[PDB]
Amino acid sequence: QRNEEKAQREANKKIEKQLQKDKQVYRATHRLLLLGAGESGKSTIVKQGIFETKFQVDKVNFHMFDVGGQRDERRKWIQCFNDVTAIIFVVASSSYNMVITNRLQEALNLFKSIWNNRWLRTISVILFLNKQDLLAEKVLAGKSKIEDYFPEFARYTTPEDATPEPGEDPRVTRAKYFIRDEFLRISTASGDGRHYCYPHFTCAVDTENIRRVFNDCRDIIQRMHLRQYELL
Amino acid sequence: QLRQEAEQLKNQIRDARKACADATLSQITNNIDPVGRIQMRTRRTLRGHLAKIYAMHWGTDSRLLVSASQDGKLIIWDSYTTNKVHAIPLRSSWVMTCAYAPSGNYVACGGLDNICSIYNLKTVRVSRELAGHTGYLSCCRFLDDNQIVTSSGDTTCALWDIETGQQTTTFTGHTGDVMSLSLAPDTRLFVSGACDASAKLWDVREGMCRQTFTGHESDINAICFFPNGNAFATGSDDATCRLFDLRADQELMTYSHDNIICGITSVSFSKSGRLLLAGYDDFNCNVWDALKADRAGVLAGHDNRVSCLGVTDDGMAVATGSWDSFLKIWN
Amino acid sequence: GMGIVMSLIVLAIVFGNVLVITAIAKFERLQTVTNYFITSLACADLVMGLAVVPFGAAHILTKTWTFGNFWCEFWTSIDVLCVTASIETLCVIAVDRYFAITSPFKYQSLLTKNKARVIILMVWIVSGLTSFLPIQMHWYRATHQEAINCYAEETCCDFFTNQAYAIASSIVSFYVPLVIMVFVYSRVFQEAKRQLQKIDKSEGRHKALKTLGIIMGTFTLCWLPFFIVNIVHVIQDNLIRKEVYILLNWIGYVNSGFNPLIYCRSPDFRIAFQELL
Amino acid sequence: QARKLVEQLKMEANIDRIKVSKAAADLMAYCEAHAKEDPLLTPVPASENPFR
Ligand SMILES: CN[C@@H]1CCc2c(ccc(O)c2O)[C@H]1O
Repeated sequence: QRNEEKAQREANKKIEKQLQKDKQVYRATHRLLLLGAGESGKSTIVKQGIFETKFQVDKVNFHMFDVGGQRDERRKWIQCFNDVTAIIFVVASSSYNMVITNRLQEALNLFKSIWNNRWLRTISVILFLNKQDLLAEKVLAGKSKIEDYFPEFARYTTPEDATPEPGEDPRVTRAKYFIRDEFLRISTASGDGRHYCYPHFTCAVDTENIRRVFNDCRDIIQRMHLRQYELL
Repeated sequence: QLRQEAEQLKNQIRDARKACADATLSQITNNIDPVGRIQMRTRRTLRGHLAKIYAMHWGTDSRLLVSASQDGKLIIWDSYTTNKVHAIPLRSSWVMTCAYAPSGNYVACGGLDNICSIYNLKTVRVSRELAGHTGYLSCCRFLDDNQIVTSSGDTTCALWDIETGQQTTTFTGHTGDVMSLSLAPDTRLFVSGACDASAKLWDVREGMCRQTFTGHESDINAICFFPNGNAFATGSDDATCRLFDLRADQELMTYSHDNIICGITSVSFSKSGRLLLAGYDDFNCNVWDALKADRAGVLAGHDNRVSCLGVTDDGMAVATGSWDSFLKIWN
Repeated sequence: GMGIVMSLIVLAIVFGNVLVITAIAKFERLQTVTNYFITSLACADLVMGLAVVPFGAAHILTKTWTFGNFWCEFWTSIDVLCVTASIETLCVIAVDRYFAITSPFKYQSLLTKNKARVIILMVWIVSGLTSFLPIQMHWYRATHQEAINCYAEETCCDFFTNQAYAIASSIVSFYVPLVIMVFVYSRVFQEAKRQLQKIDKSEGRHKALKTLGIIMGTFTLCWLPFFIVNIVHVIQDNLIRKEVYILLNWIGYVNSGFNPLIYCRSPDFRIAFQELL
Repeated sequence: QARKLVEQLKMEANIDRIKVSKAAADLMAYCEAHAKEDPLLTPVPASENPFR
């Protein structure tokens, strides 16, 4: 029976070597989860039952696992994405008046549910507010005001410390910053420094989204390391 | 009209189950002697998984066990010698279930890909990829080398034919995402618990739901079947484990304590059915006396939450797999 | 009087280091790339508290080295080895933190347990080469009459060293690790401040200073005063008296006991200590 | 879809069910009869134990 034991030990050694190689490969890559709404525009972002996209930037491998279908209000599978580097959230900021409760309020509720999750008490969320151009068109020219669908907009004023675009209107900047603050309040209330939210204003034509995700992942890992050593 | 009839039928079921309650299980069982303190020490620790483990399944020989993790690998261990017999890479990194065929030739896995993959060990290529589930798979079991039962997140359980690769029959009428599944020793019946509190009993051959039990309050994360074949214990997220009886049609006992508030992820029974071993989200397992609902011991060797738990067919060993990627075999 | 405090120091050093080592060894969750360096540092401090400090206390109190000349040379070599190993392990931990913070994407590839073992072994081999090789081969032997009288007699032992060996040992042990640690910690402070400014700019609606202050202040206030006078007594023969030299050496020794209190404080280590005790 | 639910409830309405006392007695008898061959309940002797 010694020969069988020796052969099994040799097989174990080969499997262990393969496991070490695969461990290097696995630790090299970073995992991201795309959890936008169906209308928000996940297709536009992913263009640049489960869909996996492997994109690398600056010799760093990123894997974005976006769940397809599975249109269930209850999300039991979300506990699987407990070790992802970040959760990429895509929200349509131009849907403040669409009903198919409003779409923006549904996105707010979804973001609050993701933030206040026991398993996701450490995972940071990268926020993309897509369809900026449509939001600008609706706020500027449209006769439907965000105040009617969001009563708190009446008392809201634009922040003193802000970064308006080089060619951008005042009222639309007010609307954009209000929509950003709506998510930022939920971000700031619960998490006590373990995870943060990175709100980015994305347009359909913007191609720098990959760079934004790379920078946000770098900041996330830097902040995690700093908090681990009590430097932040 | 139809709703009123359904309400009347539900009231009739409640009244009929009330009339069968001759005496509580605790009243009968309090006379028999207690099990006493049970101490279990980790005999073997299996290392080699990178990410969290969800599922395990002891082989029929009680020597080989297969474990599934988010690494995209399906490692088959040898529990006696702590040696990895096989390490099967998987197409999809996300898996949530695994199974070991009774013959030992076949191994299955599944996850968020909605596809059940069946592997042929003795030949590690993919024997068949089973598609047809709308949602993620949660648990798989083997009836024989040709029939497999999968429970998915589309609120439907299905029975497949491996050679044909088609759903022979589909179990529908379930209102929640099925999370766990277990088979009877005679393989004639099986049970399934879902996100909705109700846990149903099915008939494999006919394909209809014979009975329904709704004692719980939260998601039914785990289910196990009593060795006698006339009972089954379910673990939910409300920090309660309950023992149901097929013949009585209602629960017999409730395993819970005020100290523990976390949900139960995995449950299993000992060979004699006296000890109900249940995993917990509070980082360690608990051993419950199934007869008196008195805890007999703990299994506090794990660092992360316990996602799977099993007992050998011979009953010699208990293996628990946690999210810390370490399989620990207790005895 | 002096015996009580030195005994307490020995007990504290040994107790802290053994707690750290057994917490790392017993619990699998505590085994990490940084924790391997922590274990190496704890081992250095433990061998310090076992051999270096009790023998020095006995030499001070008894006023005579009852042990043989070979044992005296061995004690001196072990002292140098332990000091330099501890300081270089602190430098390596600082470098590991700097690489983890500054380059987070490549930190996983740069640091590996197999590679961490190489780093620890290289540190200990450097410590051995700088401590055992010159002392055992008697290359640190001085030339003046006082050193000859002290080393010829086996009853008494005092540290008399060459200018070359003293300067080389000081540079290898403290000053180079001091420079490396100051640079890397100034950098990590800069990233901490930049991240704090970024958070303030994003969420308009101290800790790094305190942490780095403790980490650098204890090390500097423990070892810099000793190494300044170590250089000075060579530079000027009559500048530094023996009592001041020994007092500063023991002040540097106390750093070994203080070190776990600053390097092993964390929720995981606290939980492990509670479980053990 | 209510017709399917009411039909299923009617199918589940009429099953011959035994009293809880009989079922509990059967479970107790099964636990007592097979208690001897339970390595977990009664620790196996160190000899012939596969793991230790
Ligand atoms: C006997 N005391 C020794 C003498 C010189 C010396 C010490 C520590 C570290 C060094 O690098 C040294 O060169 C002291 O602990």
